[PDB]
Amino acid sequence: KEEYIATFKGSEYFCYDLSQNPIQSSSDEITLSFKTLQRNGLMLHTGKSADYVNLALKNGAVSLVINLGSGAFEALVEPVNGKFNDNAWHDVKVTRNLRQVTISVDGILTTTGYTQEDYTMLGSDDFFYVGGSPSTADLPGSPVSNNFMGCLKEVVYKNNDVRLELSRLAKQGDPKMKIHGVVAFKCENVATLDPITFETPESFISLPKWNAKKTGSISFDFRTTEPNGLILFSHGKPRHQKDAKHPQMIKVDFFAIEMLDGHLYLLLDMGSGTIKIKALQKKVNDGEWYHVDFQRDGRSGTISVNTLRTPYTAPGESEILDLDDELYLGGLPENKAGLVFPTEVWTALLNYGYVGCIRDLFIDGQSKDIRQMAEVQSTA
Repeated sequence: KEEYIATFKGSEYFCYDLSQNPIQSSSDEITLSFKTLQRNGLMLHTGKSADYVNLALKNGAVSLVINLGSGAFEALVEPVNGKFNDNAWHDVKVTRNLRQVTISVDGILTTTGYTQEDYTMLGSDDFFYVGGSPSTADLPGSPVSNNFMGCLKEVVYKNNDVRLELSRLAKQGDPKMKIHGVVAFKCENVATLDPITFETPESFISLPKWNAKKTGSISFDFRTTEPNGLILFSHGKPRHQKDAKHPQMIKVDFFAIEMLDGHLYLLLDMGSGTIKIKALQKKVNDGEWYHVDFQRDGRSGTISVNTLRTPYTAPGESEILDLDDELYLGGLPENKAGLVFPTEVWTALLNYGYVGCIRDLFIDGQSKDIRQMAEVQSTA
């Protein structure tokens, strides 16, 4: 066993079914560690009506609410000097024995209080949500509407009878555990969860050149409601002759991801022909998030959207994507010297620029803070 982690991006949650083995306890413990930059997000919740537990971040404080039917306990713990949404790990330990609740943060202090009136037992037969839920704001005792945005690890709920290793069950899988959204079982950078909006077709960023010619990967999440747009594009040095006078004569190693008429396509040329692939059958301009993953070794690889994956093999005997200079996200520059427009990229031929959100971009498995890039590079 190593530590079990996940990343939550605002629409991600775990759900554990409690119907077959519900909770009737007089003693409880909840432990986990969180890392975040958002002031508000549900960490976990478990009751549906009279009895409930809700642990959340509210205005940078850790907020715990526990009601056993006769009335609630509620408490917020926060440093005198600042907040807990500081992109640092924090451990939270929560214990409950009959009516007495205790919460310790970062093994620093312990706060102890009580639930009201007479009831002594926590009952929940519904769901155990981690990181979010379908409607967080309707959860009883919830002080937040937002789902978690950051990393959670080592989420564990135990009592005298049951121990639910909820992070573990998430990764490894269980008939009673269902997980939803764009979940990676890893924590890289919390800063990168913040989306970037391309508000007009003309807006775009220029990222760094791709690390190697022979292999590469690129992955990212996108959300969009427009039918056409150039999401990603890069090309090499031109291979046609100087006395070439027709755009069909253009020869250049290029890579592109584009949307046309609602459908998402990958386009790639390695020196010997252009291959073009409808990355998924359905239209993806419905405003929902999609995860995009592209893997390439030589002239073969894969392009995944969500969990549909598609293999591809490029023509030719060259195994090298000989990319040059810049890689463009969200559109193209107006006055770039030596910019080449392949004939197959209809998006670039018609100047369709992307409009939508991109989030959490990865090149060669290394996370990239595009926000730093956006602020630092012309906001367009």
